[PDB]
Amino acid sequence: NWEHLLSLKRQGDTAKRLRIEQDDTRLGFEVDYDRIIFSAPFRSLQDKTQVIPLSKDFVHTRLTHSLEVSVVGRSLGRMVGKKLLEKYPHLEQVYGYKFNDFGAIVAAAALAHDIGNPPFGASGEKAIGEFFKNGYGKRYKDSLTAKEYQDLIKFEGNANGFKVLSQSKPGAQGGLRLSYATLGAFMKYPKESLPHKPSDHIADKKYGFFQSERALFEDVAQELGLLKRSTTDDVSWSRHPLAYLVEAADDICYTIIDFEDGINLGLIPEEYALEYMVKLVGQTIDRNKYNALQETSDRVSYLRALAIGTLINESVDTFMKYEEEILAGTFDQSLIDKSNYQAQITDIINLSIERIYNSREVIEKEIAGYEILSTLLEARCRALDNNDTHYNQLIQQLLAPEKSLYENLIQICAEVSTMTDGKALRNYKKIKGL
Amino acid sequence: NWEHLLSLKRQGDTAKRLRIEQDDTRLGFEVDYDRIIFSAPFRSLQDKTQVIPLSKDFVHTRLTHSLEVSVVGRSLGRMVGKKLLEKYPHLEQVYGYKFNDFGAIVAAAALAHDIGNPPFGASGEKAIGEFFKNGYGKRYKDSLTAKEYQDLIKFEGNANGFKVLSQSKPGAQGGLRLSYATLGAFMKYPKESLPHKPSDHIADKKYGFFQSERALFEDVAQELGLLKRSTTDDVSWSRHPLAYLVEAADDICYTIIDFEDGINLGLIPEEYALEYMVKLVGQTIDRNKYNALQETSDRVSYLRALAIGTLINESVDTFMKYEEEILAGTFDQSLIDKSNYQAQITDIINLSIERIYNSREVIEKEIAGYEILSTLLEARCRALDNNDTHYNQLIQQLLAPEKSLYENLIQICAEVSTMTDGKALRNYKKIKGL
Ligand SMILES: Nc1nc2c(ncn2[C@H]2C[C@H](O)[C@@H](COP(=O)(O)OP(=O)(O)OP(=O)(O)O)O2)c(=O)[nH]1
Ligand SMILES: Nc1nc2c(ncn2[C@H]2C[C@H](O)[C@@H](COP(=O)(O)OP(=O)(O)OP(=O)(O)O)O2)c(=O)[nH]1
Ligand SMILES: Nc1ncnc2c1ncn2[C@H]1C[C@H](O)[C@@H](COP(=O)(O)OP(=O)(O)OP(=O)(O)O)O1
Ligand SMILES: Nc1ncnc2c1ncn2[C@H]1C[C@H](O)[C@@H](COP(=O)(O)OP(=O)(O)OP(=O)(O)O)O1
Ligand SMILES: [Mg+2]
Ligand SMILES: [Mg+2]
Ligand SMILES: [Mg+2]
Ligand SMILES: [Mg+2]
Repeated sequence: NWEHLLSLKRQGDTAKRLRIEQDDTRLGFEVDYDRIIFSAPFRSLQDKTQVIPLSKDFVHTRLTHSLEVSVVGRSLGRMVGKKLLEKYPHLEQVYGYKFNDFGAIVAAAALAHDIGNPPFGASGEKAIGEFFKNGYGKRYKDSLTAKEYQDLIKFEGNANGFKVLSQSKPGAQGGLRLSYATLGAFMKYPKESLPHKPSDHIADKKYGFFQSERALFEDVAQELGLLKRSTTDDVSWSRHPLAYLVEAADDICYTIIDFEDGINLGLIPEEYALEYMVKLVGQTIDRNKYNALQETSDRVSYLRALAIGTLINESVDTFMKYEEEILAGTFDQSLIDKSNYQAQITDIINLSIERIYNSREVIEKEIAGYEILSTLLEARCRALDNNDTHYNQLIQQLLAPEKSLYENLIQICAEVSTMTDGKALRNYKKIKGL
Repeated sequence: NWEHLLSLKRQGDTAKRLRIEQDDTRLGFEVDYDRIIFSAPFRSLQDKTQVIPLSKDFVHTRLTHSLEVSVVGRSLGRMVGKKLLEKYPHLEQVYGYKFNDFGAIVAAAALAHDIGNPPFGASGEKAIGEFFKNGYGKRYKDSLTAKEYQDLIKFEGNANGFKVLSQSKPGAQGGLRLSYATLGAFMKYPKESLPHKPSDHIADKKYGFFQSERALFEDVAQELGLLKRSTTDDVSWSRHPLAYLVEAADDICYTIIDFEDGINLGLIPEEYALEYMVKLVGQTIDRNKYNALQETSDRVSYLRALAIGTLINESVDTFMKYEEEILAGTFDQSLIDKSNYQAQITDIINLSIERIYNSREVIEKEIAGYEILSTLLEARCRALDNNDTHYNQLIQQLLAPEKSLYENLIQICAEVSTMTDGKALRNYKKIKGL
């Protein structure tokens, strides 16, 4: 039920924090927002790849993408919360909740939803995985549990993001110490790395936490009241209802903005821009304003602003139509896939894949990223092995100012993923002496 | 009075927008926030100098600084608005205002408060001015009005920010079309470029708009009901009350974060970090937590988080103590200057000036920036003069995809200030063929 889903608990708490005992100027979710804003992991997003590597231009990075997702998520959360308190009046009438709380939760979750991504993006994650699969790290296969090896060979940015958010350090336990509602709404694949893709459900495409933090998530999963889907030997719970909204906001934003940026770069003609969006923007377009503009940028910006407004309302309608199934855990798709504009979205995505992801420029950067990440990971792993050599001591002093082998390897992968693109490239040249 | 200060009017409006007729999910100030978030001028802040040029590291840029100022400003606005509606109940009881509106106004104003700054920062502005003062642009002195020449030789980032926010383009008038309350709260020097520093008041140190937009500000200044301070031949109004809060937030944030970054870089020892902040953090510090931490970063982050919380409350107290004078226009200082911690702030600022601004690293970058900006401005100005040469046509096609001389020169200065540091450097090398 909804009372346990909006928990204000933080790690290490003993008492019970109640909504009616909060300070209304600064609620806990706003504190979460402010704690994410002021941290270094959030700042490192400014020079991390969204689509085009090493482009910190007029193209998007992870930071600006996260900000746009935050705005869209705040809007979605406010509408859905107003409709929910309309449906269940006891929430507001007894517990003391307002529709701004839902917006704060979704905004905070959407702000930190990519905070664990490594440099170079998808190619970076695949390179980290291939290093342990077919490279040097393969030699560790026999020393590790099967699920730990699966963690290392299918490295996921979501698990690393959870690790960053809930990291324990000497003298400061809990990390950022976010609320449990925010951690639940941030969590989109509540399962371990094995088994690999059991079903066709949407919460099974990947995994969301490592083996070193499973216990932590267990605590979270038992406070919110999430339904359990497996207890044999591998735990898996159902989604928090607001993770659907977070995912919808992320999908809308990147789907539209990638097209707009590709048009502005010179890779997609504007005829496609009008053709694939006339249906989306037809219900609110004022042709006069469209015909007055004299630049491609103004036209594409107008079209994007209209399309986002249409899609947000459609998503809210879908969520309120399937609320019961979502709360019961039986809803196996995304809110976007149940929309009237699926064909247009698929056409835009296919055009983006053909014209942007496979561009020469984009390709060369990913190959360079593969080389850089492999070099840095091999250096760290060889330093971890010997430990007695002078060279090993130098590498330790440069790249790292009692734990198990799995903990050491996962820490190595986490430290590689903190770097930006430029810092990784600079370290690569310094290692090579170039 | 306060009823006219919180105006929801936009440029080109004919009717009257009322607060009670708004959609509560998305008020106008949130629309302003979202319009700033999604624009290209805001995105260009990601690679612009805050203190250390060409450092897009773990140091701050203009974008992250603006986000932190937005958080602090939202908090300040919420507290001040709650106290105001406590003082004047008729606002809420009749007009229908809530204390979140003040926070939205201050957050939107603080988000765009540096949007007109050029690359390389203060050195960049001084280079643009010196170009017209002692360089090529001096030849235009005889063709321009005195106030226009003063505009060109004392180039200000605030005037350029107003120009960016309220720019008119073919087919889209008004630019971002922000609310008038937001434009007033963004405006901190409501005067022209002449006379130069008439008095010791705080609204006279600089100027806030160009001659090409004076008329525009007049409209704004007459809708809010701002008091007039000069009508002889040069217009000058008093400050919007919330500009004080915007300035306080900006001062707090940069004053603390510059010290923290200098400590993390290796230019200031940590002994000073404890010595100059023990008084600030003494009222809420838990020594146990401070002694548990084992890294400099954790300690300085803790101290910064405590200091910001102390300063915010002190600023709110000062504002509510001098509200009457501020509303009457007789308050001639800043809220920070009337605080109990002025000595500590001055010590930290002096240490920052001695240790960070005059570092070798910082110095070399500013000299390079002077060279780059002078080259680009001279190229644009020589292209504007001749117009018939083949080279001039090439420069026009590269650097610029019926107006007066002053309009052309101010547009040149505005187009130079859109570039980031990296883009300016790349264009400089391409001009030199290197
Ligand atoms: N360059 C490049 N970019 C890609 C490729 N595949 C995806 N992208 C970029 C384009 C999208 O804007 C961006 C979205 O990345 P996400 O990790 O957020 O993807 P997704 O929504 O599938 O999220 P997920 O990790 O599955 O939850 O990734 C690729 O093969 N090459
Ligand atoms: N590198 C360098 N940075 C400087 C210098 N002077 C100021 N800064 C940097 C440090 C501060 O964090 C930052 C603040 O710039 P602002 O333009 O916001 O200054 P201010 O608050 O005086 O604002 P204003 O334009 O007068 O309203 O400028 C300087 O001489 N060199
Ligand atoms: N409903 C929404 N909620 C949140 N963000 C939105 C919404 N609609 C659009 N956005 C995003 C993308 C837009 O570029 C930006 C500004 O929105 P907005 O100013 O309402 O768009 P617009 O130009 O279509 O305006 P209007 O509807 O007044 O004509 O915010
Ligand atoms: N009152 C405030 N309003 C807005 N932002 C604030 C405030 N105080 C601090 N900040 C900024 C700077 C902090 O690094 C960041 C997070 O604040 P916060 O979590 O309250 O600080 P803290 O670590 O001192 O916590 P606490 O008071 O719970 O011990 O937000
Ligand atoms: Mg994302
Ligand atoms: Mg709209
Ligand atoms: Mg600033
Ligand atoms: Mg605090």
